[PDB]
Amino acid sequence: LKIRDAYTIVTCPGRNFVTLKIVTESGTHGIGDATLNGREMAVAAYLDEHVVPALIGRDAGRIEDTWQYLYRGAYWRRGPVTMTAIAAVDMALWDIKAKAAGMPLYQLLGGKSRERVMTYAHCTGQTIEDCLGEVARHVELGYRAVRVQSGVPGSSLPAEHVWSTEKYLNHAPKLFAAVRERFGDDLHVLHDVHHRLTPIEAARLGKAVEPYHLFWLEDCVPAENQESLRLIREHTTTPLAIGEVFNSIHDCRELIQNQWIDYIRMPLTHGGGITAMRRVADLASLYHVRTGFHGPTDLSPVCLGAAIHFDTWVPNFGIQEHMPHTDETDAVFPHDYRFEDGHFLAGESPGHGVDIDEELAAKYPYERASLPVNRLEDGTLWHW
Amino acid sequence: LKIRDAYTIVTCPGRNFVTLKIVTESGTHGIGDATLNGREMAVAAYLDEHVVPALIGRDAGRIEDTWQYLYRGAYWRRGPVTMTAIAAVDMALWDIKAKAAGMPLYQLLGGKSRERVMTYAHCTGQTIEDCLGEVARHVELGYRAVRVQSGVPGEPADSSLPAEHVWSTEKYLNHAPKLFAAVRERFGDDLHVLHDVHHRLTPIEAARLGKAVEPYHLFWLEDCVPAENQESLRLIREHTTTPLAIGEVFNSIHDCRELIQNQWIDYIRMPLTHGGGITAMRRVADLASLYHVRTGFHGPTDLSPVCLGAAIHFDTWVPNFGIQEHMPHTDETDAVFPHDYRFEDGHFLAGESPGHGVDIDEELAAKYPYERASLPVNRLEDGTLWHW
Ligand SMILES: [Mg+2]
Ligand SMILES: [Mg+2]
Repeated sequence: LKIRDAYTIVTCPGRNFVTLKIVTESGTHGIGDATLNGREMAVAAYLDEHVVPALIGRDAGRIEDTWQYLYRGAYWRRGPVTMTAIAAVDMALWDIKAKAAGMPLYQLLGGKSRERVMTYAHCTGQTIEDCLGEVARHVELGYRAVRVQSGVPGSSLPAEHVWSTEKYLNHAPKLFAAVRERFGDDLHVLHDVHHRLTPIEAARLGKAVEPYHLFWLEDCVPAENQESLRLIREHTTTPLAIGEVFNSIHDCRELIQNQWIDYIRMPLTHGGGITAMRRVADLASLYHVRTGFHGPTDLSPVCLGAAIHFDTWVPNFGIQEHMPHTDETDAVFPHDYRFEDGHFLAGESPGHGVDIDEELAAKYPYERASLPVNRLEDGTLWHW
Repeated sequence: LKIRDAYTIVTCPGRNFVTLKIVTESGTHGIGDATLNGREMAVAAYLDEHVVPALIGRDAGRIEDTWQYLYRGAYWRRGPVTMTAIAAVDMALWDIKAKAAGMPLYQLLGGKSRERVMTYAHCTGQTIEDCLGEVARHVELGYRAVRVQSGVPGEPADSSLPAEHVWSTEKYLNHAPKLFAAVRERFGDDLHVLHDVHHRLTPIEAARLGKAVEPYHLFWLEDCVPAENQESLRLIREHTTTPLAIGEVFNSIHDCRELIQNQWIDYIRMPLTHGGGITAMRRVADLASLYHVRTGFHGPTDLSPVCLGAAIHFDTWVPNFGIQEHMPHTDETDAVFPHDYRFEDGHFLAGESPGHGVDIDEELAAKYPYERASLPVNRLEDGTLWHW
C-alpha cells in the first residue's frame, strides 16, 4: 500500500540509535536501522530533510524501485551517510513486505538454509591471562567462536589512543599461542587487526599466526585501495576478513573477484540494506567468499533481527558477530530472535520480527559520542 | 593559532549554499564551501553535530593533521556528505593559512603557472537552432569554449522534491551528432565544443557516440556512463579517440585512481568542495599529471563563490590545468559572497587578496532563508528508474 507517514526516531538507551519508521495507509508499518556510529545526526538529517518527504505517497511494495530511486536519484552516489539512509528505507520496506506476506523475513528470502546461526563473541583483556579468562567465560555461555584481543606492552569528542606497530607485531602471536595452549584446537579463534598495518606487515603477521589456524584475520590494512590486500593474500594462508567500513559492492568487487578475502564483513545497515547485501553475498558466493556481518552494539536490534533472518537463508553464511545490547536497548527494540547455546535462531513473526517502543525510546535522549582516534608514538594521526 | 569558533552558515540567495566559517583566537577567519546540491542539510548536520565541536581548540595551522583527523578519524571513510564536510574545513584552513602568509592562495600553492584561466559556458536550446543562438551569444561575450545541449525529438534542482523526467537512449544517440555537425557548420573549427552525456549510456553505446562525433573534434565527451565500476570506461576508450571527461560525482581519489592510471580519461572533473578540498585535490591533480590527464573542475551554480574563488586560485597554479566550467551565480549570490576573482574576455583572473579572496556577508546571508530543492530523477519510457 501507499506510504502515509515516515519519520525517524533518535534514542540513546545506553548508546545512540537512529531508526526509520514507515507507515502505510492500512496502518501496517516497518522499521529500519539508520545508525552510523559517531556521525548519527548526518543520517538523521539526510533522512528527515531530504529522503523522508519524498517517501510520502510512494507504493511501499516497490522495494527495488525505491532503492534505485534513492541510490541513483541522490546523484551523489555511495558513502556511509548515503548508504545508511538507503539501508534504513530498504530494511523498513522489507519489514512491510514480509508482514504483508504473513511470513518471517527468512521465508520471503528463499527459506532457511540452516537450523541455527553460529556467532562469535568478543574476548578482550588487558593481559593475555585476562583475555583467556574471557574466552573461558564465553565458552561456558556456549560460544563456539571467540575474537581475542589483549593489550600491547610498552567520550563526547574522540579519545586519542597511542599505537606501536612493531610492539604489536612482536607480541600478538603470543596471545594466539596462549589461547591454543589453554583451549585446544576445536575452538574458532578470530582476531581484528583494526586497520593498523601496512600490507607487508600484515603478510608477516598472517604467516606468524598460521600455526594457530585462525578463523580469520580481520581488517589488516585500510582498503580504499582494494589492491592493498594482494601482498597479504600472496604471502599467507591465514584466512582474511574485511569490510565493516564499506558501504557499496563497489568497495569490494575486486577484493572478491580476485579472491583476496574469505569473508565480507559489510552489514545491512551500512551496506544499503537487504536489497544490496543480497547482491554482495551472491557475488561473494562465486568465489567461495562467505558472509561475516559486522555486529557491534552500534547496529541496533533492528539490524540484528534482519541480519539473523538474512543469515538463516543465505547459502554462503560464514558467521555472525555478537556484541550483546544493553537491557535498556533490548527493551526499546522488542524482538523475537533468540540466542541459545552460542547461536541465534531467527524469529517466526512476520517481518524481521523487531519493533520499536516509541514511548520508551523517548525516555532516552541523544547524547553525542565519538569514536576514538589513533596516533603513532611520534604523534602521526593513524588508523584506529 | 588555535581555533576559537567554528560554525555553519546556510543561505539561499537564488539557490542553497552551506558555508563553514573558522575563526582563530586572533580573530583571523577563513571560510569553506560545504554545499551538496539536493542533500544540503546532511552536510550541515555532519558539520554542526560532529565536526565543529572537535575543531574548537585545534591548531588552525595543522591543515594536514586536521584533514587526516577528520578523514581517518570518522572511521567511515569517503562519501559525498563525508568528503564535502572535510572539504569545507580544508578550504577554510587554507584560507587562514594564506591570510597568515599574506599571500593569495595561488602563491601559497607554488605560484602562477598561467596568466588567466580559460572557461567554458553552457549553451542550451530546445532546438539545434536555439542552441546555436546561445553559442553565438556566448562567443560574443568572449567565451573560447562552449558546452552544447539541445532537445531530443520524441538550475537543475528546480523542484522542492524530485521532478521526474523521461528518457530514450536510442532517440538521443540518433540525434546528438546532428547538433555537433550544426555547431561546426556555423562556427568553424577554432571553437572548443564540449558535451555532457550526463550518465545515460552503457559503455558500448558511449563508444558508438564517441565514434560518431569524432569528425567534430569535441573538447570532451563528459560522463558517458555511471562509473562506480571504473572499468566502465574501458570499452569507450578502446573504441574512440573523442576525448573523455569524468568525475563531478566523485569525492575521492579512490573513485578515479584506476581511470587515471589506465589512461581511460583525459579530464578529471571532481571539484574542491566535493573532493575533500585543496589538500586532497592537489594529490588527484598530481596523479593525473603522470598520465597526461588535465583538470576540468565541475563549476555549476551549486558550488558557491567560495569554491569558485579557491578553484580559480588552484587553476592558476596547477600545471596540468585543462579548463574551468563557468555557470554564473545570481547577483544576489555574488553579493552574499564578496570576492576578488574577475571574469574578463572568457577567462577568470585569480584575485590578489590574501586568502582565497572570498568572504561571506553574514548579515545579508541571513536575509535569504533556506528553501529545499531537489535534483530530478530520470525514468526510461517503460518507467525504469534510470540515471539522471
Ligand atoms: Mg572489526
Ligand atoms: Mg556534468
